[PDB]
Amino acid sequence: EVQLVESGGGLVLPGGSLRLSCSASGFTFSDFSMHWVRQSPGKGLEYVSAITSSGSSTYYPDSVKGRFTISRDNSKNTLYLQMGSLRVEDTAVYWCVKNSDVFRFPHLYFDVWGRGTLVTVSSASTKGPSVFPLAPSSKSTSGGTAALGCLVKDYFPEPVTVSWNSGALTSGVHTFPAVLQSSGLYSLSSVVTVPSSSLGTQTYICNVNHKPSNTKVDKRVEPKSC
Amino acid sequence: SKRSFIEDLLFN
Amino acid sequence: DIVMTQSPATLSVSPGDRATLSCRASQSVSSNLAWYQQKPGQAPRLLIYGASTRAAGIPARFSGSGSGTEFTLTISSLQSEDFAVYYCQQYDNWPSITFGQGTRLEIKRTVAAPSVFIFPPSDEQLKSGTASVVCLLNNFYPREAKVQWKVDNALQSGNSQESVTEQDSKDSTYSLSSTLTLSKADYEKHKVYACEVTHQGLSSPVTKSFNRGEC
Repeated sequence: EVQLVESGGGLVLPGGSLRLSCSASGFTFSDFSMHWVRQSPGKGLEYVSAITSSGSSTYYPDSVKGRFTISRDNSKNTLYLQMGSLRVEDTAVYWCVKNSDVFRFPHLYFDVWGRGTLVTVSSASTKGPSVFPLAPSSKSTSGGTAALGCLVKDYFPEPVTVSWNSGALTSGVHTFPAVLQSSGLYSLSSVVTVPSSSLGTQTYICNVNHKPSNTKVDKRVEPKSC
Repeated sequence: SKRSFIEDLLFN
Repeated sequence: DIVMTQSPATLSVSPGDRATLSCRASQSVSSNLAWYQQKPGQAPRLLIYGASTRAAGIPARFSGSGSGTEFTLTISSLQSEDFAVYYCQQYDNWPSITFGQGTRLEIKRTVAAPSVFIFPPSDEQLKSGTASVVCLLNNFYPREAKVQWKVDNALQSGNSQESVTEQDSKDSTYSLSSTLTLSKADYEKHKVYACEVTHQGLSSPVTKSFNRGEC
Protein backbone atom coordinates (compact mmCIF):
# COMPACT_ATOMS: atom_id res chain seq x y z
CA GLU A 1 0.00 0.00 0.00
CA VAL A 2 0.96 3.68 -0.11
CA GLN A 3 3.04 4.94 2.81
CA LEU A 4 4.74 8.13 3.97
CA VAL A 5 7.26 7.40 6.72
CA GLU A 6 8.41 10.48 8.62
CA SER A 7 11.76 10.77 10.41
CA GLY A 8 13.51 13.58 12.26
CA GLY A 9 12.20 16.17 14.66
CA GLY A 10 12.23 16.31 18.43
CA LEU A 11 13.63 19.11 20.60
CA VAL A 12 15.48 22.12 19.18
CA LEU A 13 16.75 25.36 20.70
CA PRO A 14 15.18 28.71 19.77
CA GLY A 15 16.94 30.01 16.69
CA GLY A 16 18.25 26.52 15.96
CA SER A 17 18.06 24.35 12.87
CA LEU A 18 16.34 21.04 12.12
CA ARG A 19 15.73 18.85 9.05
CA LEU A 20 12.70 16.59 8.68
CA SER A 21 12.58 13.66 6.26
CA CYS A 22 9.75 11.67 4.70
CA SER A 23 10.29 8.53 2.60
CA ALA A 24 7.57 7.46 0.17
CA SER A 25 6.58 3.97 -0.96
CA GLY A 26 3.66 2.42 -2.84
CA PHE A 27 3.38 5.05 -5.58
CA THR A 28 5.43 6.89 -8.19
CA PHE A 29 6.87 9.60 -5.93
CA SER A 30 8.23 11.72 -8.81
CA ASP A 31 4.68 12.07 -10.24
CA PHE A 32 3.22 14.01 -7.31
CA SER A 33 3.70 17.37 -5.65
CA MET A 34 4.18 17.35 -1.88
CA HIS A 35 3.28 19.70 0.99
CA TRP A 36 4.48 20.02 4.53
CA VAL A 37 1.48 20.87 6.70
CA ARG A 38 1.81 21.72 10.37
CA GLN A 39 -0.71 21.65 13.20
CA SER A 40 -0.58 23.55 16.49
CA PRO A 41 -2.94 25.29 18.94
CA GLY A 42 -4.76 28.39 17.79
CA LYS A 43 -3.36 28.32 14.26
CA GLY A 44 -4.75 24.81 13.65
CA LEU A 45 -3.80 23.15 10.36
CA GLU A 46 -1.74 25.24 7.97
CA TYR A 47 0.68 24.44 5.17
CA VAL A 48 4.25 25.68 5.50
CA SER A 49 5.82 24.62 2.19
CA ALA A 50 5.05 23.00 -1.17
CA ILE A 51 7.17 21.59 -3.99
CA THR A 52 6.42 20.33 -7.50
CA SER A 53 6.76 16.72 -8.61
CA SER A 54 10.26 17.34 -10.00
CA GLY A 55 11.34 19.88 -7.40
CA SER A 56 11.26 22.50 -10.17
CA SER A 57 9.36 25.07 -8.09
CA THR A 58 8.66 25.70 -4.40
CA TYR A 59 5.95 27.69 -2.65
CA TYR A 60 6.10 29.14 0.87
CA PRO A 61 3.72 31.22 2.98
CA ASP A 62 5.08 34.53 4.23
CA SER A 63 5.38 33.29 7.83
CA VAL A 64 8.18 30.81 7.06
CA LYS A 65 9.84 32.32 3.97
CA GLY A 66 13.58 32.68 4.40
CA ARG A 67 13.58 30.16 7.28
CA PHE A 68 12.09 26.90 5.92
CA THR A 69 13.33 25.12 2.80
CA ILE A 70 11.45 22.26 1.12
CA SER A 71 13.34 19.88 -1.18
CA ARG A 72 13.10 16.36 -2.53
CA ASP A 73 15.38 13.59 -3.75
CA ASN A 74 13.38 11.52 -6.21
CA SER A 75 16.27 9.06 -6.39
CA LYS A 76 15.72 8.04 -2.76
CA ASN A 77 11.98 8.91 -2.89
CA THR A 78 12.45 11.34 -0.01
CA LEU A 79 10.97 14.73 0.84
CA TYR A 80 12.87 17.11 3.13
CA LEU A 81 12.05 20.21 5.19
CA GLN A 82 15.05 22.23 6.38
CA MET A 83 13.91 24.37 9.33
CA GLY A 84 16.14 27.28 10.36
CA SER A 85 15.89 30.31 12.65
CA LEU A 86 13.30 28.33 14.58
CA ARG A 87 10.86 30.26 16.73
CA VAL A 88 8.87 29.47 19.85
CA GLU A 89 5.81 29.74 17.60
CA ASP A 90 7.15 26.97 15.34
CA THR A 91 6.39 24.17 17.82
CA ALA A 92 3.89 21.96 16.01
CA VAL A 93 3.19 18.51 14.63
CA TYR A 94 4.62 18.52 11.11
CA TRP A 95 2.81 16.38 8.53
CA CYS A 96 4.26 15.01 5.30
CA VAL A 97 1.39 15.16 2.78
CA LYS A 98 0.96 13.91 -0.80
CA ASN A 99 -1.18 15.70 -3.38
CA SER A 100 -3.41 14.10 -5.98
CA ASP A 101 -2.18 13.99 -9.58
CA VAL A 102 -2.08 17.45 -11.16
CA PHE A 103 -3.90 15.97 -14.17
CA ARG A 104 -6.94 16.14 -11.86
CA PHE A 105 -6.79 19.96 -11.96
CA PRO A 106 -8.43 21.86 -10.35
CA HIS A 107 -8.84 19.10 -7.76
CA LEU A 108 -5.42 19.04 -6.09
CA TYR A 109 -6.15 17.61 -2.67
CA PHE A 110 -4.32 15.71 0.06
CA ASP A 111 -5.00 12.01 -0.28
CA VAL A 112 -2.04 10.54 1.72
CA TRP A 113 -0.55 11.79 5.01
CA GLY A 114 2.42 10.62 7.02
CA ARG A 115 2.13 10.00 10.74
CA GLY A 116 3.47 13.38 11.80
CA THR A 117 6.52 14.58 13.72
CA LEU A 118 6.27 16.75 16.85
CA VAL A 119 8.87 19.55 16.79
CA THR A 120 9.34 21.30 20.15
CA VAL A 121 11.23 24.60 20.12
CA SER A 122 12.50 25.19 23.66
CA SER A 123 15.68 26.16 25.46
CA ALA A 124 15.09 23.44 28.07
CA SER A 125 16.99 20.13 28.10
CA THR A 126 15.63 16.75 27.10
CA LYS A 127 14.84 14.22 29.83
CA GLY A 128 13.90 10.58 29.29
CA PRO A 129 11.15 8.90 31.31
CA SER A 130 11.12 6.52 34.21
CA VAL A 131 8.68 3.66 33.55
CA PHE A 132 6.94 2.03 36.51
CA PRO A 133 4.55 -0.95 36.48
CA LEU A 134 0.92 -0.48 37.42
CA ALA A 135 0.71 -4.05 38.72
CA PRO A 136 -2.58 -5.98 38.69
CA SER A 137 -3.85 -7.02 42.13
CA SER A 138 -7.09 -7.61 44.00
CA LYS A 139 -7.36 -3.80 43.94
CA SER A 140 -7.57 -3.68 40.11
CA THR A 141 -9.92 -6.60 39.35
CA SER A 142 -13.65 -6.68 38.75
CA GLY A 143 -16.17 -9.08 37.23
CA GLY A 144 -13.52 -11.49 35.96
CA THR A 145 -11.32 -8.78 34.42
CA ALA A 146 -8.10 -7.24 35.71
CA ALA A 147 -6.52 -3.87 34.93
CA LEU A 148 -2.77 -3.30 34.68
CA GLY A 149 -0.52 -0.72 33.11
CA CYS A 150 2.58 1.42 33.06
CA LEU A 151 3.26 4.84 34.57
CA VAL A 152 5.59 6.82 32.31
CA LYS A 153 6.90 9.63 34.49
CA ASP A 154 9.10 12.73 34.24
CA TYR A 155 10.02 13.23 30.58
CA PHE A 156 10.42 16.24 28.31
CA PRO A 157 9.43 17.09 25.67
CA GLU A 158 6.46 15.19 24.30
CA PRO A 159 5.81 12.67 22.85
CA VAL A 160 6.24 9.19 24.25
CA THR A 161 4.90 6.26 22.28
CA VAL A 162 3.53 3.28 24.22
CA SER A 163 2.73 -0.11 22.76
CA TRP A 164 1.90 -3.38 24.52
CA ASN A 165 3.61 -6.72 23.73
CA SER A 166 5.39 -5.14 20.74
CA GLY A 167 2.01 -4.25 19.20
CA ALA A 168 0.41 -7.67 19.54
CA LEU A 169 -1.85 -6.25 22.28
CA THR A 170 -4.14 -3.38 21.29
CA SER A 171 -7.64 -4.34 22.40
CA GLY A 172 -8.66 -2.73 25.69
CA VAL A 173 -5.68 -0.31 25.91
CA HIS A 174 -6.12 3.28 27.08
CA THR A 175 -2.98 5.43 26.72
CA PHE A 176 -3.87 8.68 28.42
CA PRO A 177 -3.07 12.28 27.49
CA ALA A 178 0.04 13.35 29.37
CA VAL A 179 -0.16 15.80 32.25
CA LEU A 180 2.25 18.68 32.76
CA GLN A 181 3.81 18.44 36.23
CA SER A 182 4.76 21.52 38.21
CA SER A 183 8.37 20.57 37.34
CA GLY A 184 7.69 21.21 33.66
CA LEU A 185 8.07 17.48 33.01
CA TYR A 186 5.33 15.27 31.64
CA SER A 187 3.79 12.12 33.08
CA LEU A 188 1.45 9.66 31.36
CA SER A 189 -0.18 6.34 32.08
CA SER A 190 -1.13 3.50 29.76
CA VAL A 191 -3.45 0.75 30.99
CA VAL A 192 -5.09 -2.39 29.62
CA THR A 193 -7.88 -4.66 30.85
CA VAL A 194 -7.25 -8.42 30.41
CA PRO A 195 -8.80 -11.66 31.75
CA SER A 196 -8.17 -12.24 35.43
CA SER A 197 -7.95 -15.92 34.61
CA SER A 198 -4.79 -15.76 32.50
CA LEU A 199 -2.56 -13.48 34.60
CA GLY A 200 -0.49 -16.59 35.40
CA THR A 201 0.00 -17.71 31.78
CA GLN A 202 0.13 -14.46 29.76
CA THR A 203 3.00 -11.94 29.72
CA TYR A 204 2.31 -8.19 29.55
CA ILE A 205 5.12 -5.80 28.57
CA CYS A 206 4.70 -2.09 27.87
CA ASN A 207 7.09 -0.80 25.20
CA VAL A 208 7.92 2.87 25.80
CA ASN A 209 9.84 5.03 23.35
CA HIS A 210 10.87 8.65 23.95
CA LYS A 211 12.38 9.62 20.60
CA PRO A 212 13.46 13.16 21.66
CA SER A 213 15.81 11.61 24.25
CA ASN A 214 16.34 8.28 22.42
CA THR A 215 15.09 6.39 25.49
CA LYS A 216 13.43 3.03 24.85
CA VAL A 217 12.16 0.97 27.78
CA ASP A 218 10.34 -2.34 27.92
CA LYS A 219 8.77 -2.96 31.33
CA ARG A 220 7.24 -6.33 32.21
CA VAL A 221 4.20 -5.85 34.46
CA GLU A 222 3.83 -8.65 37.03
CA PRO A 223 0.82 -9.27 39.31
CA LYS A 224 1.14 -8.17 42.93
CA SER A 225 0.42 -10.47 45.88
CA CYS A 226 -2.38 -8.36 47.36
CA SER B 1 7.80 16.08 -17.72
CA LYS B 2 4.27 17.08 -18.67
CA ARG B 3 3.26 17.32 -15.00
CA SER B 4 6.22 19.51 -14.00
CA PHE B 5 5.21 22.09 -16.62
CA ILE B 6 1.63 22.37 -15.39
CA GLU B 7 2.72 22.45 -11.75
CA ASP B 8 5.14 25.28 -12.57
CA LEU B 9 2.23 27.23 -14.09
CA LEU B 10 0.35 26.83 -10.80
CA PHE B 11 3.34 27.59 -8.55
CA ASN B 12 4.09 30.79 -10.52
CA ASP C 1 -6.11 35.09 2.04
CA ILE C 2 -9.22 32.91 1.81
CA VAL C 3 -10.60 32.25 5.29
CA MET C 4 -12.53 29.02 5.91
CA THR C 5 -15.01 29.18 8.80
CA GLN C 6 -16.64 26.03 10.13
CA SER C 7 -19.66 25.70 12.37
CA PRO C 8 -20.61 24.58 14.84
CA ALA C 9 -17.44 24.32 16.91
CA THR C 10 -18.80 21.14 18.53
CA LEU C 11 -21.87 18.97 18.23
CA SER C 12 -23.14 15.86 19.97
CA VAL C 13 -25.24 13.39 17.95
CA SER C 14 -26.74 10.00 18.79
CA PRO C 15 -25.70 6.89 16.83
CA GLY C 16 -27.91 6.22 13.83
CA ASP C 17 -28.77 9.89 13.43
CA ARG C 18 -27.60 12.36 10.81
CA ALA C 19 -24.97 15.02 11.54
CA THR C 20 -24.72 18.28 9.56
CA LEU C 21 -21.37 20.11 9.48
CA SER C 22 -20.95 23.51 7.82
CA CYS C 23 -18.02 25.32 6.19
CA ARG C 24 -18.09 28.88 4.80
CA ALA C 25 -15.44 30.38 2.52
CA SER C 26 -14.74 34.12 2.73
CA GLN C 27 -14.82 34.32 -1.08
CA SER C 28 -15.94 31.88 -3.76
CA VAL C 29 -13.80 28.76 -4.17
CA SER C 30 -16.16 27.14 -6.71
CA SER C 31 -16.07 23.43 -5.86
CA ASN C 32 -12.36 23.42 -4.97
CA LEU C 33 -13.00 22.12 -1.45
CA ALA C 34 -12.07 18.96 0.47
CA TRP C 35 -13.20 17.44 3.77
CA TYR C 36 -10.91 15.53 6.15
CA GLN C 37 -11.58 13.42 9.24
CA GLN C 38 -8.97 13.49 12.01
CA LYS C 39 -9.10 11.29 15.11
CA PRO C 40 -6.84 12.43 17.99
CA GLY C 41 -3.18 11.69 17.40
CA GLN C 42 -3.82 10.49 13.84
CA ALA C 43 -3.33 12.05 10.45
CA PRO C 44 -6.34 13.69 8.79
CA ARG C 45 -8.06 11.28 6.41
CA LEU C 46 -9.56 12.52 3.13
CA LEU C 47 -13.35 12.00 2.93
CA ILE C 48 -14.57 14.22 0.07
CA TYR C 49 -12.94 16.27 -2.66
CA GLY C 50 -14.43 18.60 -5.23
CA ALA C 51 -17.00 19.62 -2.59
CA SER C 52 -19.08 16.54 -3.31
CA THR C 53 -16.97 13.66 -4.69
CA ARG C 54 -16.49 10.90 -2.12
CA ALA C 55 -12.93 9.57 -1.94
CA ALA C 56 -12.26 5.94 -2.77
CA GLY C 57 -13.05 3.54 0.05
CA ILE C 58 -15.06 6.06 2.11
CA PRO C 59 -18.44 4.86 3.46
CA ALA C 60 -21.52 6.08 1.58
CA ARG C 61 -22.96 7.72 4.73
CA PHE C 62 -20.42 10.57 4.30
CA SER C 63 -21.79 13.10 1.83
CA GLY C 64 -20.50 16.52 0.74
CA SER C 65 -22.43 19.25 -1.03
CA GLY C 66 -22.17 22.90 -1.88
CA SER C 67 -20.46 25.26 -4.30
CA GLY C 68 -19.13 28.79 -4.09
CA THR C 69 -19.02 29.84 -0.43
CA GLU C 70 -21.37 27.53 1.54
CA PHE C 71 -20.37 23.89 1.98
CA THR C 72 -21.98 21.05 3.93
CA LEU C 73 -20.76 17.67 5.17
CA THR C 74 -23.57 15.28 6.05
CA ILE C 75 -22.88 12.09 8.05
CA SER C 76 -25.86 9.74 8.09
CA SER C 77 -26.39 6.63 10.22
CA LEU C 78 -23.74 7.93 12.60
CA GLN C 79 -21.44 5.37 14.22
CA SER C 80 -19.30 5.52 17.35
CA GLU C 81 -16.33 5.30 14.96
CA ASP C 82 -17.30 8.67 13.49
CA PHE C 83 -15.95 10.47 16.55
CA ALA C 84 -13.37 12.91 15.16
CA VAL C 85 -12.62 16.51 14.28
CA TYR C 86 -13.72 17.31 10.74
CA TYR C 87 -11.88 19.90 8.66
CA CYS C 88 -12.70 21.56 5.38
CA GLN C 89 -9.93 22.77 3.07
CA GLN C 90 -10.04 25.05 0.02
CA TYR C 91 -7.48 24.46 -2.74
CA ASP C 92 -8.83 27.08 -5.14
CA ASN C 93 -5.39 28.77 -5.10
CA TRP C 94 -3.32 25.56 -5.01
CA PRO C 95 -0.47 25.15 -3.98
CA SER C 96 -1.63 27.86 -1.58
CA ILE C 97 -4.37 26.30 0.56
CA THR C 98 -6.17 27.02 3.82
CA PHE C 99 -8.07 24.85 6.31
CA GLY C 100 -11.14 25.60 8.40
CA GLN C 101 -10.71 25.45 12.18
CA GLY C 102 -12.49 22.09 12.58
CA THR C 103 -15.73 20.75 14.05
CA ARG C 104 -15.47 18.17 16.84
CA LEU C 105 -18.13 15.47 16.45
CA GLU C 106 -19.01 13.75 19.72
CA ILE C 107 -21.13 10.61 19.92
CA LYS C 108 -24.02 10.43 22.37
CA ARG C 109 -24.64 7.18 24.18
CA THR C 110 -26.39 5.90 27.26
CA VAL C 111 -25.08 6.45 30.78
CA ALA C 112 -22.29 4.05 31.74
CA ALA C 113 -20.84 3.84 35.24
CA PRO C 114 -17.05 3.64 35.59
CA SER C 115 -15.14 0.57 36.63
CA VAL C 116 -12.77 1.78 39.34
CA PHE C 117 -9.28 0.38 40.00
CA ILE C 118 -6.40 1.46 42.22
CA PHE C 119 -2.65 0.90 41.86
CA PRO C 120 -0.17 1.15 44.74
CA PRO C 121 3.28 2.56 43.95
CA SER C 122 5.88 0.20 42.55
CA ASP C 123 8.97 -0.86 44.47
CA GLU C 124 11.07 0.58 41.63
CA GLN C 125 9.60 4.03 42.28
CA LEU C 126 9.69 3.78 46.08
CA LYS C 127 13.42 3.03 45.95
CA SER C 128 13.78 6.32 44.05
CA GLY C 129 12.16 8.28 46.90
CA THR C 130 8.69 8.90 45.39
CA ALA C 131 5.25 7.27 45.67
CA SER C 132 2.65 7.65 42.92
CA VAL C 133 -0.76 6.08 43.53
CA VAL C 134 -2.95 5.73 40.43
CA CYS C 135 -6.75 5.57 40.33
CA LEU C 136 -8.28 4.31 37.07
CA LEU C 137 -11.87 5.04 36.01
CA ASN C 138 -12.66 2.85 33.03
CA ASN C 139 -15.32 3.23 30.34
CA PHE C 140 -17.91 5.65 31.65
CA TYR C 141 -20.34 8.16 30.12
CA PRO C 142 -20.93 11.11 30.35
CA ARG C 143 -17.46 12.60 30.64
CA GLU C 144 -18.13 14.31 33.98
CA ALA C 145 -16.61 12.36 36.89
CA LYS C 146 -15.18 13.40 40.25
CA VAL C 147 -12.22 11.72 41.95
CA GLN C 148 -11.36 12.44 45.58
CA TRP C 149 -8.16 11.14 47.14
CA LYS C 150 -8.37 10.22 50.82
CA VAL C 151 -5.31 9.39 52.90
CA ASP C 152 -6.23 7.88 56.28
CA ASN C 153 -9.73 9.16 55.44
CA ALA C 154 -8.41 12.75 55.10
CA LEU C 155 -9.43 14.46 51.87
CA GLN C 156 -6.38 15.46 49.82
CA SER C 157 -5.84 18.58 47.76
CA GLY C 158 -2.97 19.81 45.62
CA ASN C 159 -0.91 16.60 45.23
CA SER C 160 -2.78 14.93 42.32
CA GLN C 161 -3.24 15.27 38.57
CA GLU C 162 -5.74 13.67 36.21
CA SER C 163 -6.53 13.46 32.52
CA VAL C 164 -9.43 12.00 30.52
CA THR C 165 -9.12 10.05 27.27
CA GLU C 166 -10.60 11.14 23.99
CA GLN C 167 -13.96 9.53 23.33
CA ASP C 168 -13.61 5.80 22.62
CA SER C 169 -14.16 4.98 18.94
CA LYS C 170 -15.81 1.60 19.69
CA ASP C 171 -18.18 2.25 22.61
CA SER C 172 -18.14 6.08 22.88
CA THR C 173 -17.08 5.94 26.54
CA TYR C 174 -14.43 7.87 28.44
CA SER C 175 -11.74 6.72 30.83
CA LEU C 176 -9.95 8.76 33.48
CA SER C 177 -6.55 8.40 35.15
CA SER C 178 -5.62 10.27 38.34
CA THR C 179 -2.17 10.15 39.99
CA LEU C 180 -1.56 11.08 43.63
CA THR C 181 2.16 11.71 44.12
CA LEU C 182 3.86 11.97 47.51
CA SER C 183 7.45 11.82 48.64
CA LYS C 184 8.45 8.43 50.01
CA ALA C 185 8.79 9.94 53.50
CA ASP C 186 5.25 11.34 53.40
CA TYR C 187 3.88 8.11 51.90
CA GLU C 188 5.31 6.16 54.84
CA LYS C 189 3.58 8.48 57.32
CA HIS C 190 0.10 7.12 56.54
CA LYS C 191 -1.64 3.77 56.19
CA VAL C 192 -4.88 3.93 54.15
CA TYR C 193 -4.86 5.20 50.56
CA ALA C 194 -8.21 5.51 48.80
CA CYS C 195 -9.90 7.10 45.82
CA GLU C 196 -13.61 7.88 45.99
CA VAL C 197 -15.43 8.16 42.68
CA THR C 198 -18.71 9.97 41.99
CA HIS C 199 -20.51 9.66 38.67
CA GLN C 200 -24.04 9.93 37.29
CA GLY C 201 -23.97 6.17 36.63
CA LEU C 202 -23.30 5.27 40.27
CA SER C 203 -26.11 5.39 42.83
CA SER C 204 -23.53 6.00 45.57
CA PRO C 205 -19.79 6.75 45.41
CA VAL C 206 -17.34 3.91 44.82
CA THR C 207 -14.21 3.72 46.99
CA LYS C 208 -11.13 1.63 46.18
CA SER C 209 -8.46 1.44 48.87
CA PHE C 210 -5.38 -0.40 50.06
CA ASN C 211 -3.14 -0.29 53.12
CA ARG C 212 0.48 0.67 52.51
CA GLY C 213 1.65 -2.38 54.47
CA GLU C 214 -0.42 -4.94 52.52
CA CYS C 215 0.77 -4.34 48.94
